[PDB]
Amino acid sequence: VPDYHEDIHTYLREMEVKCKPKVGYMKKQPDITNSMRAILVDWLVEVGEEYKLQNETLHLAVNYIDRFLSSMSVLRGKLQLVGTAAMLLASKFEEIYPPEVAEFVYITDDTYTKKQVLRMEHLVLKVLTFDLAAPTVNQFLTQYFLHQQPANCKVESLAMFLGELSLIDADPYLKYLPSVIAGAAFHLALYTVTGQSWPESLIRKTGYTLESLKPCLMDLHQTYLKAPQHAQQSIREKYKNSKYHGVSLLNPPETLNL
Amino acid sequence: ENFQKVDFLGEGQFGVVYKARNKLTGEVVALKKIRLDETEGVPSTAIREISLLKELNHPNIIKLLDVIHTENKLYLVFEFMETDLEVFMDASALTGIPLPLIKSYLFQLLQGLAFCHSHRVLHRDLKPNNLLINTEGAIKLADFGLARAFGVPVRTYTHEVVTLWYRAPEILLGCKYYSTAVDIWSLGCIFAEMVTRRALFPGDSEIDQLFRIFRTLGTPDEVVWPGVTSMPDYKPSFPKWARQDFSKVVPPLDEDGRSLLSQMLHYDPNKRISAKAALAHPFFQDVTKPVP
Ligand SMILES: CC1(C)CC[C@H](Nc2ncc(C(F)(F)F)c(-c3c[nH]c4c(P(C)(C)=O)c(C#N)ccc34)n2)CN1
Ligand code: NA
Ligand code: NA
Repeated sequence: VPDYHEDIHTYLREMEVKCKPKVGYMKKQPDITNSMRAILVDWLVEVGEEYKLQNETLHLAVNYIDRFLSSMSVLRGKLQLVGTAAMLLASKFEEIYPPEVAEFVYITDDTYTKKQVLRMEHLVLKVLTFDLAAPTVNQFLTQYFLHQQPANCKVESLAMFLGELSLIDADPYLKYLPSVIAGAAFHLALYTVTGQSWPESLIRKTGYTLESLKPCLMDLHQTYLKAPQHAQQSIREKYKNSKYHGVSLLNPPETLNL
Repeated sequence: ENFQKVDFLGEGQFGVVYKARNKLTGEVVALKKIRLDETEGVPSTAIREISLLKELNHPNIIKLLDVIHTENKLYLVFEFMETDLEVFMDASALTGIPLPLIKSYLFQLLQGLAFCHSHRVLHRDLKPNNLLINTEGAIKLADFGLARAFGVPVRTYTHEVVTLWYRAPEILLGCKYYSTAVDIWSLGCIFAEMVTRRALFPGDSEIDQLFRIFRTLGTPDEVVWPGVTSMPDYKPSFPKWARQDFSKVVPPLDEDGRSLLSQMLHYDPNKRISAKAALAHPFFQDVTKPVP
């Protein structure tokens, strides 16, 4: 338990309300769809694997993309350019050794020029008013993992897995705050692996009961159940590796039995 | 712009700083022209500095007023501060800084740091010339270009951090993980520098820096810092010096001051006092407010 852990958690809970994107934004977008967003994020997962970037960097990029698309109309031909610049900014913010721009251009396959990518960086920064330090499902998961009396490396990877799956589907996961998704993820992971439930120590810290988490859980359970069927598979693929203890291969539970 | 360049303040790697006047409102500012000159677009240090400063509204943290961003031009507009700690110490090199003002400045500085840390920001470049003083007697942390948002718990961050003289030993000895404790070391060194008007540990190299620390605090072993002998850059051949008496290292300080200072300079980062715990230290039972 580090210094300021309760203070930081309180701060993160304030900032996740202010950093939230407009829930219904894809409806107001003339040219792009939830399905096109899914392809983008999934592609961003592959970019993270190729360049050995942190989980956090990917969650921030997604938060930037969603906040940007809340404000600006984008044509499908330009959606990947927004993601490239979001990934560049997230990397600059969070990585020790961020890919250089030349490499971001390479990973797009020369769909865009160095010039376009730099300029889109400029525009994303303007649109976000340089507010890049957003709370993520990630930051909440790592907070919650300190409250596991016996630390379980398999519960942790699986909780991360479920949190990453939530990045893919704008419907329904924009409805929920990172702290609640994380709550859902942690419980679902715990229950799957060990049969335990959302600890009494996390109820106190978060003020979230197993009962208050039910909506997000019913959604996340479903996402987990149908994950092998989902069009986008980069996340299931990623979490087969030994690094994440092959948690993507675990059979989910049929009955949550909250 | 609406800005008149009044005086040049200094060129860095990070960029150029001018004292300037708003020609319409009269407000005096410091303009940081970021060195763009840019293979990679906006520098990470610029992105971190703005994003973290926009979140840090505190009396003892520099106010970012505005950001002016075009293509091939990025300016940061800060409140202008009359003096800094480096300059005030020099103009006090003989007289001394009165203890109650030292105490007030240290209290303020800890208040700013506690606020940073509680908002998951590491400063990572504390030093006298980054600690600015205004006419109303406020001292504020500035220059957040080397800062970083940090996780609960931490992971590995950049190794080349903190100016040599203010660099915590866990960084000199190449620990995987470092956190809020490295900022507290930095402040301990500065506290000691205000008292004596000389740098506590002025190394000219990494090894020389360790040795300056060891000469004063004693060479650390498994007793006072478990795990230390296992570390990357620890050598069994290190000279085994004894901890000096603090009454000799910082003469002007009372019992309460020494106790605090030694707590800020613990070798083991786990034993080392937090900014928040330090504010509740008896040394500050009689601290006074900022006054011009
Ligand atoms: C010598 C003095 C007393 C003269 C005035 C100066 N007043 C001031 N007010 C606000 C800021 C702030 F914070 F608003 F910019 C800065 C500042 C911050 N970083 C700086 C640098 P760096 C450390 C980037 O090299 C250099 C260089 N060279 C020069 C100035 C600054 N200075 C403080 N020191
Ligand atoms: Na649409
Ligand atoms: Na915690």
